[PDB]
Amino acid sequence: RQLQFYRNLGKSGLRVSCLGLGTWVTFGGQITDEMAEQLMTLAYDNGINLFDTAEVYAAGKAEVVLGNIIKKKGWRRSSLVITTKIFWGGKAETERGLSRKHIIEGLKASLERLQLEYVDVVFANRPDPNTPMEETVRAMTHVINQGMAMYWGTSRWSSMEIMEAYSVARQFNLTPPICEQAEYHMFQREKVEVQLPELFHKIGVGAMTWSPLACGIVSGKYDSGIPPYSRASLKGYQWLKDKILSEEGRRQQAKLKELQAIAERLGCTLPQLAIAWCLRNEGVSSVLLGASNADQLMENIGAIQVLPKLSSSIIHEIDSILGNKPYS
Amino acid sequence: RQLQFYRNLGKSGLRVSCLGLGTWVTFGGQITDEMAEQLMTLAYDNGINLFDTAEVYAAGKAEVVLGNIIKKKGWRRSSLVITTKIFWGGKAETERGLSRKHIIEGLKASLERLQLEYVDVVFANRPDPNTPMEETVRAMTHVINQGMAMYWGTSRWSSMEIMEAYSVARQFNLTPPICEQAEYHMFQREKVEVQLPELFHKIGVGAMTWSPLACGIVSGKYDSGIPPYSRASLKGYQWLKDKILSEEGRRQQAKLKELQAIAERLGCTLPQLAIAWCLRNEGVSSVLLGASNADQLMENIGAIQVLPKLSSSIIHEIDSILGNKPYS
Amino acid sequence: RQLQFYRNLGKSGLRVSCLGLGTWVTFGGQITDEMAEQLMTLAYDNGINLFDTAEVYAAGKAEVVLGNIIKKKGWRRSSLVITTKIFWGGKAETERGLSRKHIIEGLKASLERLQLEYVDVVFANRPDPNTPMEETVRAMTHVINQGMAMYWGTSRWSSMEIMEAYSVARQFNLTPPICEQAEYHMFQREKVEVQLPELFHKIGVGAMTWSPLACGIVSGKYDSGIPPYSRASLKGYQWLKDKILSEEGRRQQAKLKELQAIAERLGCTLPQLAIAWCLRNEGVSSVLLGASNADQLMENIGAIQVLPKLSSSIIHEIDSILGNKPYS
Amino acid sequence: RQLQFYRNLGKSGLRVSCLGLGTWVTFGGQITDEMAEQLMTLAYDNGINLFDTAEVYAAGKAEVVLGNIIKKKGWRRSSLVITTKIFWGGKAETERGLSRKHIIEGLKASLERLQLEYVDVVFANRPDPNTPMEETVRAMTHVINQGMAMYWGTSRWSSMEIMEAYSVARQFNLTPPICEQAEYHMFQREKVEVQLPELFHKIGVGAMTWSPLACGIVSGKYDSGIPPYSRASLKGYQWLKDKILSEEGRRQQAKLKELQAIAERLGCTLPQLAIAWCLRNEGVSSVLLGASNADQLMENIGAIQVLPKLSSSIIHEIDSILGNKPYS
Amino acid sequence: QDCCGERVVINISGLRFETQLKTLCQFPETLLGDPKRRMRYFDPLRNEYFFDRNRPSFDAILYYYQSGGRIRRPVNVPIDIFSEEIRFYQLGEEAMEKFREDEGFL
Amino acid sequence: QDCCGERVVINISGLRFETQLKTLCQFPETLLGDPKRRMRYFDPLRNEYFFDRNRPSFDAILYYYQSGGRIRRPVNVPIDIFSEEIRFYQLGEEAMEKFREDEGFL
Amino acid sequence: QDCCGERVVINISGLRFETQLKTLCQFPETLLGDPKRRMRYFDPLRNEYFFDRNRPSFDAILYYYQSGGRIRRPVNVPIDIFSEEIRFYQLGEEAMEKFREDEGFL
Amino acid sequence: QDCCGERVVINISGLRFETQLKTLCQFPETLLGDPKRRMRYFDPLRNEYFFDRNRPSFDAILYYYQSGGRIRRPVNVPIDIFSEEIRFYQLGEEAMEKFREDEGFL
Ligand SMILES: NC(=O)c1ccc[n+]([C@@H]2O[C@H](COP(=O)([O-])OP(=O)(O)OC[C@H]3O[C@@H](n4cnc5c(N)ncnc54)[C@H](OP(=O)(O)O)[C@@H]3O)[C@@H](O)[C@H]2O)c1
Ligand SMILES: NC(=O)c1ccc[n+]([C@@H]2O[C@H](COP(=O)([O-])OP(=O)(O)OC[C@H]3O[C@@H](n4cnc5c(N)ncnc54)[C@H](OP(=O)(O)O)[C@@H]3O)[C@@H](O)[C@H]2O)c1
Ligand SMILES: NC(=O)c1ccc[n+]([C@@H]2O[C@H](COP(=O)([O-])OP(=O)(O)OC[C@H]3O[C@@H](n4cnc5c(N)ncnc54)[C@H](OP(=O)(O)O)[C@@H]3O)[C@@H](O)[C@H]2O)c1
Ligand SMILES: NC(=O)c1ccc[n+]([C@@H]2O[C@H](COP(=O)([O-])OP(=O)(O)OC[C@H]3O[C@@H](n4cnc5c(N)ncnc54)[C@H](OP(=O)(O)O)[C@@H]3O)[C@@H](O)[C@H]2O)c1
Repeated sequence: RQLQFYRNLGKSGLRVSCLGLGTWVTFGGQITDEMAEQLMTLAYDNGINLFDTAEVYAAGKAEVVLGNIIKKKGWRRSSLVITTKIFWGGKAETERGLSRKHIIEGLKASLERLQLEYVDVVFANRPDPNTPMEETVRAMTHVINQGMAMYWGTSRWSSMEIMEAYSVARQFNLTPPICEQAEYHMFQREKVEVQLPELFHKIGVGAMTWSPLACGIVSGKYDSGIPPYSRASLKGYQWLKDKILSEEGRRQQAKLKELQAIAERLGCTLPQLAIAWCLRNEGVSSVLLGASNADQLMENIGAIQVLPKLSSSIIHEIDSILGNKPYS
Repeated sequence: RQLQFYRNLGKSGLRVSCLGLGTWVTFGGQITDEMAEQLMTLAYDNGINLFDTAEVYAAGKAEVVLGNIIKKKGWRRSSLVITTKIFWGGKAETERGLSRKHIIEGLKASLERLQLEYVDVVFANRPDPNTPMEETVRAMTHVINQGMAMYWGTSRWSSMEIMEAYSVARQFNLTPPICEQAEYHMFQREKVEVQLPELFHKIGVGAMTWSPLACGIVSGKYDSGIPPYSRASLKGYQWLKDKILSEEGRRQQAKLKELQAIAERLGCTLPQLAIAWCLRNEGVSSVLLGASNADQLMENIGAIQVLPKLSSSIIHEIDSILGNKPYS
Repeated sequence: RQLQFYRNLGKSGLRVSCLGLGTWVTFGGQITDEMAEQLMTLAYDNGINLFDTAEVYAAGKAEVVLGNIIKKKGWRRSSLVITTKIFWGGKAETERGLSRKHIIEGLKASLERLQLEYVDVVFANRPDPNTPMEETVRAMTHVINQGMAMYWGTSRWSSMEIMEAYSVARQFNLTPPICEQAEYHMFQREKVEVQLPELFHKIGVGAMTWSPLACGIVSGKYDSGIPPYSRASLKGYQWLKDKILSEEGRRQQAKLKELQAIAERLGCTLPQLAIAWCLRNEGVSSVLLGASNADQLMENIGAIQVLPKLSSSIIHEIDSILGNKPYS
Repeated sequence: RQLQFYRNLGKSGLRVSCLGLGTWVTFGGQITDEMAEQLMTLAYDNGINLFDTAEVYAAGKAEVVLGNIIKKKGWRRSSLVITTKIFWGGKAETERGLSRKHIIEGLKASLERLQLEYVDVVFANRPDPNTPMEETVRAMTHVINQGMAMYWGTSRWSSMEIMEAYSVARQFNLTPPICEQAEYHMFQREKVEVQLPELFHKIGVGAMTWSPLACGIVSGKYDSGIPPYSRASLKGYQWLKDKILSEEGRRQQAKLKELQAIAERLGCTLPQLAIAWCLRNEGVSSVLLGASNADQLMENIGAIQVLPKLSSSIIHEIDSILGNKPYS
Repeated sequence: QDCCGERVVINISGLRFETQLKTLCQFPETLLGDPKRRMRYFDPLRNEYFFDRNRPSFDAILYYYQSGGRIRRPVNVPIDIFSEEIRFYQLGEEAMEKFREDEGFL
Repeated sequence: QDCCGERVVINISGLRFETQLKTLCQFPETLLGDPKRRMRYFDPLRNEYFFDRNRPSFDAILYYYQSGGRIRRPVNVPIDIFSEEIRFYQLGEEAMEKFREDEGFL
Repeated sequence: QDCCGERVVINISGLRFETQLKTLCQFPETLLGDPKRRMRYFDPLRNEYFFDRNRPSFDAILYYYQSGGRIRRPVNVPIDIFSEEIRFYQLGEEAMEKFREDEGFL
Repeated sequence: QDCCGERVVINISGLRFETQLKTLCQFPETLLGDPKRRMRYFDPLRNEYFFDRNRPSFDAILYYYQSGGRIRRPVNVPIDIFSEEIRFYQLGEEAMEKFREDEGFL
C-alpha cells in the first residue's frame, strides 16, 4: 500500500516506495552505528528504497555513516534512491546560499563524504533572496549534465518561486524541478492541501512530506510529561520541550486521546493511523520517517495494513475531532 | 546483393550490410563458445559487419562471450557495428523502464560487460508508459553526447510514438532516432508493409527486421514432427511447440510445401528464398539472422545469389499461394 | 563597512568583501616571499577573501608565489575568491589576443602555475579588435562549462563593447559577463561616475575599481621629492617619476595638503579618506589595494572606521576643493 | 610580406603567416627523416608557424614523423598551428566518409599518431554525398566542444555546399566553418577568383590555396625533358609525366619562358614570382608550399622581397601573356 | 491572491499575445480571469494557453481587458462570429448588453 | 485512422498557423485533409508544411475548416485571386457553388 | 552620444517591432528617444522593451519616426484611442497640432 | 546561375517573410533579384536581409514576384508612400506605368 507499493515521484519516471527513512537527529548523534546499520537492514529487507540526508546534519558526520553502511553490506547501486540537501556548508561567507560556486563545491564535498559517484535527487534546502533564479537553475542543470545528479527539487519554497523556476527553465531551455519537500501532519495541513494540487495538475510537481508524527507528539508518549531518553529531553531541544509544556499541548493531548480511541476501535495504534492518514490522497508520493530503535520502525512499517480501512466516514470523524480543515 | 553489398541505415550516414548475426538463444545457452567463435569468424570473413545483442539475453552472459571473441581475434573497432538493447536490468523496481537513471546505468553495465568504450546504436526494447517522452529523448541525447553511443533507435514502437519522439526532439533541439526494429516474415507482413514506408518517406526512419524464418518454421524442418536438438524441443519453449502442433501449423506446412516446390524450381532452397524475399523492397535496410551451427549459416549466406532472380511473376505467384497480402 | 562587510559582485550570487589585495609590482618583484606570506596572512585574518592576479605580472612568477602561499597555510578553497587576467602570454603571434586558442591555452597555463583546479572570475585584460565578439563569448562560455572557471568579466572595455557582448550572449543563449574593472581615484572620475550606473541599472554589471591611491601619489609621500625605496625610484618607472615632477604635480600636492587638513580634522589619515571616498556609492562593489609592507596594509584596512563619517557636507567640501566633478 | 607578416584566417581570430609547409609526397616517402627535420627547423627559424598534413599521406606515416620532430626539438605548443584532413581511413566500408563515427575515430587515431592533445583546424578532404549535412556539422561541433580541435573547415567543396553548411549551422545553433582549401596557380584561376570573394564578403570564409608551382611545372625544370630524382620520374606518377609530355605542355613551356624573361627583368627567379603572384589579393590568407631539399625552401621563402614590386603594369603584362583571365 | 507581476502568453491558432496577470484578474468571473476555468487549455511543454479559434476576433477581447470594459467589434468580422466569441469567452450579460447598445438594434 | 490530438504547423510565406489534426481530417477529400497529397510540402528540418503562396487568403481557408464549411471572402482580397486559392486547395465543387452563391452573380 | 548602429526590439503585447537607434534618437524629447524615460520598460532576460498596450496603433507611431514627422491615423482605430496613444508616447504639442490639422475639425 | 532551391528570409522592421530564390530571380534587374545590389543588407548573425522600412507595403511587393508581374496597391496605404516603395525596390519603368494605369489618372 505504501512500502513495497511503488509510485512515480511527481510525473517523472523515477519510482519510489511511499515510506522512506530519514537521517536527522538519530544518525551520528543520538544512536550508535550498529543501531543505524540494524535500522537500514530492517528498512531494506521490507522493500524501502528511499533514503534522505543532508550536509548540515551532525556537521556532515551522518552522511559519513550512511556511506559506511552502503559499502559494507554490498548492495547494488541501481536498487537505491539517495537524496541530499544543500544550503549550509560552513562559517565563511561564500559557504552558504544557492550560488553556482557553493552548489558545485557542496555537491562535490557531499559526494566525497558519501563515497558515491552520484546522487539521485539534490534538493535546495531553503530559498535564497540574494541569488537570481537563472543562476540557480543553470547551476542545477550544470550538475545534472556532468553526471553528479539525476534530478533536482526544492524544499520550503512557495508556489510563486516554483512557478518562477519553471518559467526560467522553459525560457532558456533548461531542466525544471520535479519535487517539493513540505511538512505535513495532523496539525499542519495548509500548504499540502490548498496550494500544491494546482502545481501537481499544472506542471506535474510532486510532494514528499516530512515529520508525520510532529517530532513524536502524535505518538502519544507525552501524555504525562517528559520521559527520559526522548527527543524533548535531549540537550539543545528546549524549544520542543517548551512547545509540549505550553497550554496548546494539553488540547493537543486531549484530541490525541480521542484519536487514540478511534485507532483502538480500528484495531491499530495511533502512530500507524497518523502515518497512513498522510497517504490518503494522490498528491503525496512518499512520507519520510524517523525512528530511534527497531521496535519503532517495525511499528511504523505496519501502517500499510491500516491504509485501506480508511473510509469517508472515519475521515469525516477525524476532521470533526481535529477541527482545523482549511477552506478552499 | 545483401552481404558485402552495403547500404545506409535509414537516411543516416551509417552503412551496413543487409545480413546481420543475432545473439539470441544460441549464444551463452544452446551452443558453446568455440562454436560461437567459429560462427563469428565465418560471418566476418564473408563481409558481415553488423552484430546485435541485448542485456536480457542469458542474464547478460551472451554479451560477455561476444566481448571474449572481439578481444581475442584482434579485429579493428572501426570495421564493426555493434548494437545493444535496454529495457530489463534486474528484479528491483528501479532496474527497468526507460527512465534516465536506468538508461545511464544499464548502458554503463552493458559497456562494462562488452569490454568496449562505446556502441554504435542503442535501442529501446519496448515502449514505456510510465515515463514522459521528453525524459527518454533527453537521456538518449545525453548518452550520445558523452561518447557512450553514436546513434539510437526504437523497437516494437507504433508510428504515433516514433512521430511523438521526432516532434519532441525537434521542439527542444535534441537528437531524433534513426531506425526501428520490427518482426517480418512470410506470415507477419502488416507493420513493415503498410505503416513504415510513410515514416521512411517523411522523416527518414529505416527498418531493421528480425526473425526471417519464424524461429525455424519456414525452414521446413517440422514437416513430420519435433526433431531432437531443435528450438521447439528445448526446455522453456512450450509456446513454440504448441504453436507448431496446433491446427494452423498444418496449413502453414502445406503452404511451405508449395513454396518449397517453387524454390526447388528456381534452383535454391526454401530458407534462401525466405531470407531473400524480405529484402525485395528498399524500405528494409538489413535482416538479422539466427544460426545454430556453421552449415546453417553457410546456407543462409547464399540468398545473395537468389535475390536478383525474383521477378514480378514469382512475387505474384508467392502472393497467390500465401494469400495474406495487406490492403493499403 | 568595507572589509568583513560583504556584498554581491554586481547582481550575481557571488559575495565579496569591499577590500581586496592585488598582485602587481610587489609580488615576485619588489618584495620577498616571506613579506608576501605575512601580507596574505594579515589580509586573511581580517576577513578579506578577494585576491587578484594576472599572467603578465613578473613573467607569471607572482602567480607562482601566490600558489606557494595557498598550499602552505592549508586554507579551504571554498572560503577564497581568486581572479586572473588574460591578454599577454608570450612573444609569438598566436600567444596574445582574445581568440579561442589563446584563451584556452592561457587559462590552462595559469591554472598550472597556480596549482589550482579552477578560478572564480577570469577577466579579459583589454579589448581585442582582430577577434569577433561571438568567438570570445563562446570561448568564455566553453571554459565556464568545462569547470575551469565560475564567472567571467571585462577590463578597460567601453560601454558599447559590454552591451555588444551582452547582446551576443542573449542572441545565441550564452553566458553574459558580470563585472568590469576600471580605474578610479580622486583625479580619475569620469568612467565610473557617468557611464557605469546605466549598465548597473540596465543589465546588472558591477564595478571593481583599481588604483585608489594613484600608485602612491594621494598618500602624500611625494610632498618634498622622490624618497628612496619607493615605486617612482625603481628601475623601469620613469613615466611615474616624470608625472610626479611635472607642473601638474605641484597643484596636486597643494590640493593634497588641503585634503590632508580635512582628514586630520576628521581624526584619520589621508590614505584612509582616499580609500573610503571610493566606496561612498553603491555602484562600486570592491576596491583592490596595493601594499609594500605590513604597516601600509594595517593603515589601509582602517578606512572602515572613517567610512560612516562621510556626510554630504564633507563630500561637498571635497568636491569644492578638487573641482573636477563630471557633468551628467 | 608573406612569411613573418601575419594575417587572420578568414574573419576569425586565428592569425597565420602567409607561407606554410606541406606534408605531401616528400614526408615519409621521397625524403628521409633528417632532411625533414632540417626543413622544419629552417621553416620555423624564419617565422613560419603553419604546418598541414593528412591521414592518407604515406599510410599515415608522414604524420608520425611530424610528431617525431615536434617532441624532439621541444617547441612550445602555443606557437604552432597544426592542421589535419580526414576522408580516407582504411579499406573497410565504415572507415571512409563524413559520418559521425568515422570523424570521431579518425580524429582520435590522427591525434594518437601525432602525439598531441588537439589540432587547430580539422578539414573535410572532399564532400560526401551519402551523409546529410546536419550530421556532419553536428559531428564537427561535437569534436570542437570536446577539446580535440579549435576550428574546422572544408576542402574541394562548391559554394552551394559551404552555404548549406552555414545555413544548417545557423538553424540549429552550431559552429560554422571558417576556411576553404582550394587549388590555385597560373593555370588554375576560376574558383578562387570568381566564386570565393562572394563567400568572403558575405559570411567571412577565407581561402588557403595549395599547389602554387603546379607540382613543379611552373618552376621551369621540365624545359628539356624529365630530369632524374624529380616528382615526374617517381614510381606511381605516370599521370604527371603524361601531362608534361603532351601537346599543351609545350605551349605552357613557351609561356613559362616569357614569364621567366619578365622575372629575370624584375631581378628575381620564376618560382618566387609564381609564389608571390598568388598573394596579390586580400581574399587569399596563406599559401602552402612543397619542397624537396633546403635550397628549394630557401629559394621559395624569398618571394617576400618580390611581393611589393608587383604593380598594375606587370600584372597586366602577365595577364596579357597568359591569356586565361576568367570573365566575371 | 494578489495576482500580479507574471507574464501570460496566449496562443490563438499560431498568433501570440502577451499580457500581465493583473490585467486578466480584473474580471474574475470570465474564462481568462479564473484559474479554475483556463487550466484545461494550458500547454506544459511550451508554457502557454492554446485556443483553436478565430484569429481576428481576439484583439477586441484583449482590448476589453486592457481598456477597462469597452467592447468594440472589428470592421472585418461579422456580427454572429463576434457574438459566438463573446459567448465562448464568458464576458457576461452586461458585456452583451453593451455590445447590443453599441451596434444599433439592441 | 482516428486522426486526433497532434498539432500541425502550416507556414504560408513566413506566416505561421497552428491547428489540430482532427480539424483538418473532417474533410478527407481536400489537399490538407489527405496525408497522401500534403506529404510533398513537408519540411523535415523544421517540422512544418511550407507553401510559397498568398498570405491574406489563408485565414478564410482555415476558417472554412474551423467553422464547419462556411466560405467568406476577405475584404482586401480580389475575386480571381481567392478563386485561384480555392482551386489550389481543392475544397470541392460545392464550396465553389457556395462561394458563387455568397458573392452575388452565381 | 552618436546613437547609431545598434538594433532595438520593441514588444507591444506580443507584436514585435525592430528598428535602429538612429531612427529613434532623431526626436530626443519623446519617450522612445530619451534613454532616461524608456529605461523602466526594459526586460533584461529577453533584451527588449515591453509595453502592455494597443497593438494596431503602434505602426503609425513607428512610421512617425521613420518618415521624419508625418502623422497618419490608421483606418480601423478610433479618434480617442489614437489621441491617448499620442499622449502616452509624448510626441509633443506640434504633433498633436498636425494630427488635428490632418483630421478635419482642428 | 540556376538560382533555385534555397529559402530566403526577408525582415521588414520585425515582420518576417520567407520565399524561394527562383521566385526572386525571375526579375534580375531589380534590387531583390540581383545578388550584387542586395548584398549590403545581409545580416550574417541571423541569416536574413534586414530593411528598416514600411511594413504594410511589402505584401504587394512580394505578390508582384509571386503572381508574375501584377501590381495592386493595398487599401490602407496612400499613393505617395507606395510610389516611394516602388521607386526604392527598383521594379522598373513598366511597373510604374502599370501602376499608373491601374490607379486611374495615369
Ligand atoms: N526538508 C527539510 O528541511 C527537513 C527538515 C526536517 C526534517 N526533514 C526530514 O524529515 C525526516 C523525518 O524526520 P522526523 O524525525 O522529524 O520525523 P517523525 O516521524 O515525525 O519523528 C518521530 C520521532 O519520534 C520518535 N518516534 C518514532 N516512532 C515512534 C513511535 N512509534 N513511538 C514513539 N516515538 C516514536 C522517534 O524518536 P524519539 O522517541 O526519541 O522521539 C523519532 O525521532 C528526517 O529524516 C529529514 O530527512 C526534512
Ligand atoms: N527487437 C527485438 O525485440 C528482438 C526480439 C527477438 C529477436 N531479435 C533479434 O532477432 C535476431 C534473429 O533471431 P531468430 O533466431 O529469431 O531468427 P531466425 O532466423 O528466424 O531463427 C532461425 C532458427 O532456426 C534455426 N535455423 C537457422 N537456419 C536454419 C536452417 N537453414 N535450417 C534449419 N534451421 C535453421 C536455427 O536454430 P534451430 O535449428 O535450433 O531451430 C535458428 O535458431 C536475434 O538475434 C535477435 O538479435 C530481436
Ligand atoms: N585591470 C587592470 O588592468 C589593472 C591594472 C593595474 C592594476 N590593477 C590592479 O590594481 C591593484 C592595485 O594596485 P596599485 O598598486 O596600483 O594600488 P594603489 O593602492 O593605488 O598603490 C599604492 C602604492 O603606494 C604604496 N602605498 C600603499 N599604501 C601606502 C601608504 N599608507 N602610504 C604610503 N604608500 C603606500 C605602496 O608601495 P610604495 O610605497 O612603494 O609606493 C603601493 O604600491 C593591483 O593589485 C592590480 O591587481 C589592475
Ligand atoms: N586540400 C587538398 O586536397 C590538397 C591536395 C594536395 C595537396 N595539398 C597541399 O598542398 C601542399 C603543397 O604541395 P605541392 O607539392 O603540390 O606544392 P608545389 O609547391 O606546387 O610543388 C612543388 C614541387 O616541385 C618541387 N619544387 C619546389 N620548389 C622548387 C623549386 N624552386 N625549383 C624546382 N622545383 C621545386 C618540389 O619537389 P621536386 O623537385 O621533386 O618536384 C615540390 O615537390 C601539400 O603540402 C598539401 O598539404 C592539399
